Amino acid sequence: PTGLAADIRWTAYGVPHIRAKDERGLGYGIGYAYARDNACLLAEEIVTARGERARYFGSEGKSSAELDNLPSDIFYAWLNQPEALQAFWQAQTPAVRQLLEGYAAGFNRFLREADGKTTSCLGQPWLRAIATDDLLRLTRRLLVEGGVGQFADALVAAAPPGAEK
Amino acid sequence: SNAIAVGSERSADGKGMLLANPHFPWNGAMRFYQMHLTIPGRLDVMGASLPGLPVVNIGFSRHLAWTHTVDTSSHFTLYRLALDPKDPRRYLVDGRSLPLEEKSVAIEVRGADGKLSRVEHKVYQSIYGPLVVWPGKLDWNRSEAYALRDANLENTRVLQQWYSINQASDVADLRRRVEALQGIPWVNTLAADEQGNALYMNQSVVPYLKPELIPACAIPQLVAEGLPALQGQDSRCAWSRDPAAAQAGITPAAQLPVLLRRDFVQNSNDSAWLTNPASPLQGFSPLVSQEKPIGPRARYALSRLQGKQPLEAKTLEEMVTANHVFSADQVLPDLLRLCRDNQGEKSLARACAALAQWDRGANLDSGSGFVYFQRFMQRFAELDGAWKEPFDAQRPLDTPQGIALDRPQVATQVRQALADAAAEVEKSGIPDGARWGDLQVSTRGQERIAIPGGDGHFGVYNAIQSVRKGDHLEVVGGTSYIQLVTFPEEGPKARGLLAFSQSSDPRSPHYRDQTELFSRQQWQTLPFSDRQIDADPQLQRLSIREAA
Repeated sequence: PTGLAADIRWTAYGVPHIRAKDERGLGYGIGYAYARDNACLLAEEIVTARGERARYFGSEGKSSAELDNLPSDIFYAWLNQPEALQAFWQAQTPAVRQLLEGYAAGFNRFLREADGKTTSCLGQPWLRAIATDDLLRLTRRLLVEGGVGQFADALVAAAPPGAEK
Repeated sequence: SNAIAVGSERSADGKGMLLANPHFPWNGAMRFYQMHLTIPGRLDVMGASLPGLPVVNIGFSRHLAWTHTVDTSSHFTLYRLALDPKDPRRYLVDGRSLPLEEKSVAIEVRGADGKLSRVEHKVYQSIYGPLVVWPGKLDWNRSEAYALRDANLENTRVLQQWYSINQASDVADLRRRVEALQGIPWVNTLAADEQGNALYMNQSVVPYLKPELIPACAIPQLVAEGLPALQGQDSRCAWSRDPAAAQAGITPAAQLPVLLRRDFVQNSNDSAWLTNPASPLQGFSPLVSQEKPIGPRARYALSRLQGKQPLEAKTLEEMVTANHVFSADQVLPDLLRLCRDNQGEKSLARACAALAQWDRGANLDSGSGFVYFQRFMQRFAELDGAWKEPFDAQRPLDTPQGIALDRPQVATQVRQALADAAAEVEKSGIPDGARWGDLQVSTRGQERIAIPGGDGHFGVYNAIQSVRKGDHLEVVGGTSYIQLVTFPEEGPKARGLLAFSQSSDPRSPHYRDQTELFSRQQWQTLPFSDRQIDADPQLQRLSIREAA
């Protein structure tokens, strides 16, 4: 009966003011408003955080963090393994789960209806419906920016010695 | 990132005031986005957030404003492993040989032909975390390897933490909420409230070692070089447990720097030490905060903040919009003296003229002196003992200063550095008469918008980082979300800009509008109350719903 609902006002420069009666509806408004302005950005960064850059863009490209696509993918595939996402989700409060559920729904609602007015990547195969796991992937990517994220190339490069002298 | 919080004892109105000036990328996964969130009766907060996060990261509410700066604390440790001499895939802990774990990741790769191929790659892991290699420094040979333990990998509290901050009423409340959860990954927090409290917190997620463990568990040569490296062959060098900490192995909130004052607190990415020099923060773990010389941005801020005169909103605003290159205060007077001592040196003529005319700023209209100065400073910074007054721990706000021109060796080397810098600049294709704004730009469609500001390492508070792209310097990061908050009777007054504009999409009406304003350094109101929002002539509204 209640579901997801949000009221959005935009003031000068396109700043959204989102009103809702709960976290789910709040997330809904945030995801919708953000998609209107930045759907392609989020879709690209989700591809990165899923470790699927080489799959869509090949090995000769880089992420927006200027890591090569294949080493980036190996790193985020390692970072965002299913067990790790599951554990992170399980540890979330109802409020935060609801924020994330709403955000994904609102982003996806914009995507369903978009006709390109503010979205340049319409029709690209990497522009697609997102899930709460994708938002967890982004969160964990930002989480480690002050730690192992700074060693992503170094992690990929780590292999035992052979028989050298 | 810069941040300044001002309290009742120094603000012109006797209330709290906060300048937020984070320096972050202009593209990608850390591109700030403005939004205002309201659940009537229990949440009402406005500010900016990072992509994908359903919370406000830097912002304000009815009685409180807060922001963040990247801290100097370590949020991981390296462990040096002692490898089993029989097997480089095994390592020794307490004299016992343990196997590395191997986990393969499978990646799909799109080829030339457009077909997908599968790549399988082994990621080796120790009890501490994954192995890492920096060739020539952190190798994996038959004797040693390095593993990395990231303290935030187990921080499941990070979203909850800003959800909680978003609900904070005042500075005291904010402090309770942060110390309770300890979910902040790697930034300081600075805040001010209407009652006139100014708060600094170095409250983040930091590996914990009990004091008596640190001399024994450190790798001396690596920590001396800035790496948080520990002895991985001793089980006693595991991160220490304290039941008071919100996460096993991290530093409890009571042992992390906090300063609550009514005059001011500031940070520009140095340690907690000189947040406010009248009350230095010392005596913390080296993993947390150390007494190191402060950078020129903080030194600049302190030079404006110290004293007895009231601080106005316009004062804090103009600390950003002045674009003053504070590093020039330290070295340009003596550099100009050197110039005057070397008239007749034809090669130095243009450079010395430019440096002399220069307004010592990174403004759009600042002359070529800025470019000459940058190239010189880059070379100056690699000279040895060229400061007239070296860093002095008892005078950390006023040192280093000046050039040691009375030492013949220094004089010769500095002149050479200027000579070298001059030739480099003149070797570039930059037309005579060019000003800084002609060079540093942000591209929007077919236009290049001139962007004021310059690199933080030269002491420009309005820090802007650029890279060469063809004939120009393209901005990649720096001043981003700007928020300046005061608390007049009617409600919070917030002023600022999102420098790169709301939308990354060229199709958007909000792709370049704030960027043009940033170019002109014209900050704007951030409407927060229903009355402010309704006063907006361009107000748009949409209500949306769908079944769950």
